[PDB]
Amino acid sequence: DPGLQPGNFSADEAGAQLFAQSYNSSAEQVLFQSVAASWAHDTNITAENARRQEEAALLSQEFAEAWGQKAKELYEPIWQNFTDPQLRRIIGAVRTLGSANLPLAKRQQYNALLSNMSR
Ligand SMILES: *[C@@H]1O[C@H](CO[C@@H]2O[C@@H](C)[C@@H](O)[C@@H](O)[C@@H]2O)[C@@H](O[C@@H]2O[C@H](CO)[C@@H](O[C@@H]3O[C@H](CO)[C@@H](O)[C@H](O)[C@@H]3O)[C@H](O)[C@H]2NC(C)=O)[C@H](O)[C@H]1NC(C)=O
Ligand SMILES: *[C@@H]1O[C@H](CO)[C@@H](O[C@@H]2O[C@H](CO)[C@@H](O[C@@H]3O[C@H](CO)[C@@H](O)[C@H](O)[C@@H]3O)[C@H](O)[C@H]2NC(C)=O)[C@H](O)[C@H]1NC(C)=O
Ligand SMILES: *[C@@H]1O[C@H](CO)[C@@H](O)[C@H](O)[C@H]1NC(C)=O
Repeated sequence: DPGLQPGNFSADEAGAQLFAQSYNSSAEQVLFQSVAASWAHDTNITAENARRQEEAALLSQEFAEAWGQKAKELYEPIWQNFTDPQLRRIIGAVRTLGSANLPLAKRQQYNALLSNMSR
């Protein structure tokens, strides 16, 4: 999907600015979809809505993971100097991939551990 997949970009301050500018164009839509599905679940508890809620949650997680991986591979060495506070905060927020840095087996074990503790 073009929306969930970032395009080619440049590893410079101007490239970072274009990265942040393009970040809205997909993040707005993805977050609106996910949070709207969650709101529909929380207002109409019917058994249909939970499937949409979980599908949108997975979609948002994958979008964030892909964008964060691209931002990492493009700006990790140059994550210090930007001469722009707002773009620095944006890049720091996107770069933090979190639990996606684990391999497949370890990521599955981690998600299973969280779910099992909750249960
Ligand atoms: C997450 O939880 C499941 C379910 O078991 C529950 O959690 C355990 C940690 C204990 O507190 C249980 O009392 C509780 O019911 C765990 O699966 C359990 O482990 C065994 C050995 O793995 C399961 O047999 C197989 O295990 C794997 C998947 O784990 C697959 O090959 C099979 O699908 C099959 O489930 C066993 O079925 C299951 N026990 C019960 C009573 O259902 C699971 O291991 C755990 N995951 C992690 C990462 O801790
Ligand atoms: C953050 O990203 C969003 C998405 O690109 C940017 O906001 C968007 O801004 C445009 C106008 O600049 C909005 O268009 C307007 O939308 C509605 C359509 O019903 C209506 O008010 C007008 O007819 C007009 O077309 C647009 O809605 C809006 N958001 C989205 C999600 O499309 C915003 O500029 C970005 N902020 C940054 C980069 O700082
Ligand atoms: C990004 O660059 C790679 C370089 O291999 C290319 O394959 C890919 O098509 C590019 N993506 C876009 C969306 O242009």
